[PDB]
Amino acid sequence: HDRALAFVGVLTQRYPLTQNAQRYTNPLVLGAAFGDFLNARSIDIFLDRLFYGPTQESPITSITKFPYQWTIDFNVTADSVRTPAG
Amino acid sequence: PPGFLNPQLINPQQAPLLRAFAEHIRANWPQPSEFGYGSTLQGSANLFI
Repeated sequence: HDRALAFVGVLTQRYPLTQNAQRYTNPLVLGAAFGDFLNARSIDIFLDRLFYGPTQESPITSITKFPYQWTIDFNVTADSVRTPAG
Repeated sequence: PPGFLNPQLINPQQAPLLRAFAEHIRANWPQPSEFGYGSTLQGSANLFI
C-alpha cells in the first residue's frame, strides 16, 4: 500500500491526469517501470515512453524505436526486447 | 546518416544534444554565393561554372 501510493505520485507528478486520461499505457513499459520502482531503482528512462498509439503500432514495435540497452535488465534491439520474466 | 539528412528522426527527449546539433548545423552552415571577375574583353577559360 505504501509503494502503490508512492508510485502513483510519481506517475502523476509528470503527465497531469486531465491531459492524459485517454492515453493507453504500454503494458511492457509499465511492468518494467513498476518492477524497478519497488526494487528501489530509478525509473526515469521509462517514463518518457509510457504511452503508445495502439491504432498505429504494437506495444512491441513502439519500443523498438529505441534499439539500445535501456537498462541492465531491459535490452531492446531493432527487432526484439529481452527482459527477465516476472 | 538519414537522421543527419532529416533531424526529425531523432527524438528530442531521448537525444537532445544530437538533435540540437543537427538543427544547428542545418540552420547556420553558410550559403555559398558567386561573383564575377576578369574582363569581358578576354576568354573565360571556365569549364563548368
